[PDB]
Amino acid sequence: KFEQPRHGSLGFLPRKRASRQRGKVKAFPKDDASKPVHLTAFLGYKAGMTHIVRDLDRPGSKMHKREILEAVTVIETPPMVVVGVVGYVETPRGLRSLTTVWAEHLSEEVKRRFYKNWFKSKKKAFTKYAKKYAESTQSINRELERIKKYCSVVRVLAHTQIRKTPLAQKKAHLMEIQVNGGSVADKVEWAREHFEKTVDIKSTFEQNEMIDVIGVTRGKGNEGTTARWGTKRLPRKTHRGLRKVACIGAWHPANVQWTVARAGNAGYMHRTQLNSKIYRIGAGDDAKNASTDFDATEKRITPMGGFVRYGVVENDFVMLNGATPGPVKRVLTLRKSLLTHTSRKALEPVSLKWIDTASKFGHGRFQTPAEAKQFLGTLKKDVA
Amino acid sequence: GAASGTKYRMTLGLPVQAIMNCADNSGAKNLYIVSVFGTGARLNRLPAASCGDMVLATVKKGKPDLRKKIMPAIVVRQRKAWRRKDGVYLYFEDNAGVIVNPKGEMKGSAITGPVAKECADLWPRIASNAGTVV
Amino acid sequence: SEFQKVVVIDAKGHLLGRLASVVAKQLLGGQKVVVVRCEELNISGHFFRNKLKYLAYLRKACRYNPSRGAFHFRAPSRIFQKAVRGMLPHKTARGQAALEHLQAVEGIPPPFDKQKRVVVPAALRVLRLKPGRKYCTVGRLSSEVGWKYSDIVSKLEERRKVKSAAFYQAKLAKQKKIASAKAASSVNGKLAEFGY
RNA sequence: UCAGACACCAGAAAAGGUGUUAGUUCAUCUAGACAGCAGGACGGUGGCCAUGGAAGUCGGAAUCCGCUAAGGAGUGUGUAA
RNA sequence: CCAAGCGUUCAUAGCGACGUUGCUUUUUGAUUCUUCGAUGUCGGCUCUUCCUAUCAUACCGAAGCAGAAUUCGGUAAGCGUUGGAUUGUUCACCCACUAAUAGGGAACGUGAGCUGGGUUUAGACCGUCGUGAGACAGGUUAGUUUUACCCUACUGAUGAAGU
RNA sequence: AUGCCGCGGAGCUAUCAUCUGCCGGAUAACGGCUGAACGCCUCUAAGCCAGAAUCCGUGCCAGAAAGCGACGAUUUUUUGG
Ligand SMILES: [Mg+2]
Ligand SMILES: [Mg+2]
Ligand SMILES: [Mg+2]
Repeated sequence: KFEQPRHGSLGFLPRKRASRQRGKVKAFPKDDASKPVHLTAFLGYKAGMTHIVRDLDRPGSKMHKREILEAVTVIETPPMVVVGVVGYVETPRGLRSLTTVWAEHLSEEVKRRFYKNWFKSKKKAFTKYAKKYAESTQSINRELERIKKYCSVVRVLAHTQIRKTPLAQKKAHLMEIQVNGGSVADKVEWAREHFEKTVDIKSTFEQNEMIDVIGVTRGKGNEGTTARWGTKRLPRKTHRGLRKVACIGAWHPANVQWTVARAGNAGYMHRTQLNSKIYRIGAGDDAKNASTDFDATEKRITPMGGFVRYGVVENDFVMLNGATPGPVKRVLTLRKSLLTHTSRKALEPVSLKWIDTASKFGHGRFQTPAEAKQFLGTLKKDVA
Repeated sequence: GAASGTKYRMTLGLPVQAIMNCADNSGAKNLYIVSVFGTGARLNRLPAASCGDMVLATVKKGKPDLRKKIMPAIVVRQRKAWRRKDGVYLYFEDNAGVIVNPKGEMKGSAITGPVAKECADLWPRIASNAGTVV
Repeated sequence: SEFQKVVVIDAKGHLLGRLASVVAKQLLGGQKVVVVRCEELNISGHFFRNKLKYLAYLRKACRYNPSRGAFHFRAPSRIFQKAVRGMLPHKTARGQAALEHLQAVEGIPPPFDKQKRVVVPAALRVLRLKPGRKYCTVGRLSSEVGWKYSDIVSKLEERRKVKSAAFYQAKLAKQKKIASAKAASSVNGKLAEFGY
């Protein structure tokens, strides 16, 4: 009596710690053979958040042709390197990996992924495989041919160039990225040609595209039911504590039910958030990364003082609208959308008017070093 | 409902039992919020109002004729800061409303003090009697 | 009089429970059994009634922890395996060992498509069901309760049938040459007087 | 689309079913049964009150003759009646 | 189920007596089979789940121009079912909002979960009763709410290897 | 026993802040098609469509610690392999 909806979703169970950190693509987009060959996912690094001003183009809206302010998330996306290919055969027990073909040479950062102590090891990871590649170059072609004959699904092995980021970790992140497009033979040919080659973010995604972001959320440790599940605080008078659930079950079933809120792990969980819109695909080689057609000031996408706990973004980046799972510097998986988008909100072209680059280490008031120097004039340190 | 269109979500500042100034010359001074129109169902949650919202109120201080009865009113100012779609967080010095009939027509004829833009766009009778808007 | 080590049964066209009871008894006698093409099994009764029976089965879950609950397998060979397990004393070692001597599969995977496949006449639909009695196929029931592999099994079965037809054609030709060289033999007369 | 499955016993009723099977009665039946079915359905009479018109085919009260295979003051379609 | 009838006219649009066949009861009662070397006792709060006898939401059917309003009518419990004044309360009525403010079960769900307003018979006052000690289809006020460190369950956390 | 007051980065946090939250299949009620029996009629007799917030899936979470696959390197000139 006095009904209320249950607290939290039974679809996100169990609330254990994720068995991974990277962020796993659970489902790739349906393959269309009529399209050209392309990648369906990319790996980036969460650099930080800022906000933009843009003019809204939404007829029928009170804010049509008016300025809106929006929080955005900046993900640093240097080009990934294709290092291999995996073929999967359709079977009555699911997809099965038939075989995996690697590039002749693998860089050190990807080879660090195969070790817990790369430095102390003998660095013997693909040394015998590499010799096979340069003996006759015939077992490589045979393995690729078998993927063409069998293997309805083809995925490239691609790794990040984490050394180009300011991260202290040297071990690169490696993932299977499904190749969608025309024909299994063309997938394998495309993959072989990209061995040891870079694929960059603008060849995967485009401006205004709607994508999904997959990552592991911020760790929270344990939490009681009040914060883990949102249960009501018990009264001040409650003996033996109030941050709990008063009644965790009836008589009969003489057992605690799985649907009752319990204290436990409250973070570090795997989530795929849908419908993040790409507001900008920045280029790491141009000094007007954060400039607009209305803000001509030559500035890049790094706030004053650098991204807090990240550093300077010197590579390509994406400027998704809103929030993403996980903390600054966690690797995030960007995936092509499984849905079709025809709504006006999804289809509207996005043209930014201004990107904030003030310090996020406080109440920063200057967008650029030059603006700070002009407003304040000269200081005791500036003169000498 | 059927004011002039729609209103964006605004931080609610005036729950039930809140008392706000009467910003009009209807003879009232002390609107006491009893209910908020459009409030759905949520256990233990108090109905609460923001600027532009129609509420039901009683008059606690003012002309004896206006008291002891429930009347509609519109919130025109609030102290809790809310966020405009252009990213501005704004707030007023006080909480005020004006007595209206269900259609939204003002019982009084003049409004003292500023009036929120959200209230003005929704209710043209309030906009006609408003002085400075925002 | 079938005491062979392993028998492979083509489940196509057999009635679920009647085949299940025969197989279960054979397992308890120490026979290794392979049941192939479990998607082609039949159950008597119209489709809707049999679908409702599985849906009622799917409701039965442990109230306080469904991960303990009855585990409802959707694939056709798992539906058959459940029928066989119910006819074995599976909570004893003897029943468990009997159940482990069964291998039920969808389609005809590569170990068994080059082996002889037999049928069980006591369980054949055409012999047991009156004509005009409605019946359903297990593969269709499975596909509407969550089984995902109707299409890949069907495609692989068409490919297997093409190869088997080629194998059969080659064997037909070889047997014809042997039979011609047999009926022309002079020793046929003395074999006739013996019934051969 | 809730089958049923064995005494005690662990549920059941009234009443119903173009369910299904099987059997009974009145009786239309080579004097041409039913459905399919071609037809006819004369005049008194447009029966008395009813009314702007109401001739069966919108109402009140009543149900007859000569002949014929066939005729009753009527089932209607539509008709401004 | 029956059909005398209301329903200008049509016995069953919607109403529908006398009878008759069933379901349920959360009603006290009936009984006394379990418990008197002891199963904590109302309500509220909190929290979960189940049933459908459907208030709202989805799709359908019938009566008459639409417009609606009723039969929520038939499927259907997926998803909702509120804020207050009061009642110790259950119930209930009232002010409102709301798409709507449906009814039930879970040891009359839920006290090593709380709270303790109810009950709470030790202190005390009153009314009626009693010669009195004292009593009560009553009223009133004050009155200690213990323990998990075991097993399981549940929530999270590690983890051996013959293959 | 943080003496008190203003501001206070970082972090944490707010329905006091911002972001994001699909479409496939089978059905129920109920409605049509081909068509009978009961020579006509009629959604039913077999069947074929259409059809609900229903059900089952894809999608999302876990991942069998006794379900599984692909791949890499295999104690190094001591000693083990
Ligand atoms: Mg206490
Ligand atoms: Mg900051
Ligand atoms: Mg409450």
